[PDB]
Amino acid sequence: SNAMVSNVNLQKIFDENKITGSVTIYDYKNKIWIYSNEEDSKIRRLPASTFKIPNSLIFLEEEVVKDENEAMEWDGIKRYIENWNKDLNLREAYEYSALWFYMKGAGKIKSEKYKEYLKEFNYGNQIVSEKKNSFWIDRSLKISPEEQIDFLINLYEEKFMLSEKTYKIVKDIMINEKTPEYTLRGKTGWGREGAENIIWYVGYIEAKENVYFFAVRIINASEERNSYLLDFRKQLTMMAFRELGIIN
Repeated sequence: SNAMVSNVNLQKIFDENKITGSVTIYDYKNKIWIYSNEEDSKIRRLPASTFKIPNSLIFLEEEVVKDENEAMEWDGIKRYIENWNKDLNLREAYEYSALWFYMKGAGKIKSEKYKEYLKEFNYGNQIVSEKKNSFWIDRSLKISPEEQIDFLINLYEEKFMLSEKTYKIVKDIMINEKTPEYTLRGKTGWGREGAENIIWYVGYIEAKENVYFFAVRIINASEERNSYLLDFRKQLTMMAFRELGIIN
């Protein structure tokens, strides 16, 4: 059973916010791809902190931490987010997007091992630079919105060769909003390529006896507007869902 590409209101949300980029959604039960701009969905950009999804799978499978409650030791250096300035476990590091925790954990993993996971995960261009503790923020590794979704579908279906415990823990820590209507798993990331700020929100939402995988990626050239867009990316995603009838 093959997919279908759905048949303008989504592009309007971008236009009214003076942004480019796109929203891409995959309706799992019906096998429908929904694009605000199908050609943008094929363009690879750095994943930034959206990489904390695969990196969390890798940390558990490779035994960097035993589970999501095991704290990693903070080096005592004050950093600019106060929630970062303490020992953190995987659940907290994910929630707070604590780069130091993932950089420290990546030191326990060889570059060739990461390349093995990037192959298993079909993770974009699968490039690891010499910066083997930060290749997801240095523009070496790049991934498209379509590829984010395909990776997330495989995670949901548990198609990768990972243990049951790894999947169970990561699916739980990924939940960042739950109501009686829906369970949302979504992760932000952002960075800059050239003059373009790149703002991601990727994940999947369980709703309506279905699953909707999503990859929102905002392109913003305006310095003055970037902080608002960081605050707006999740609400933009929710607006797209409401426009499509996915949630009320």
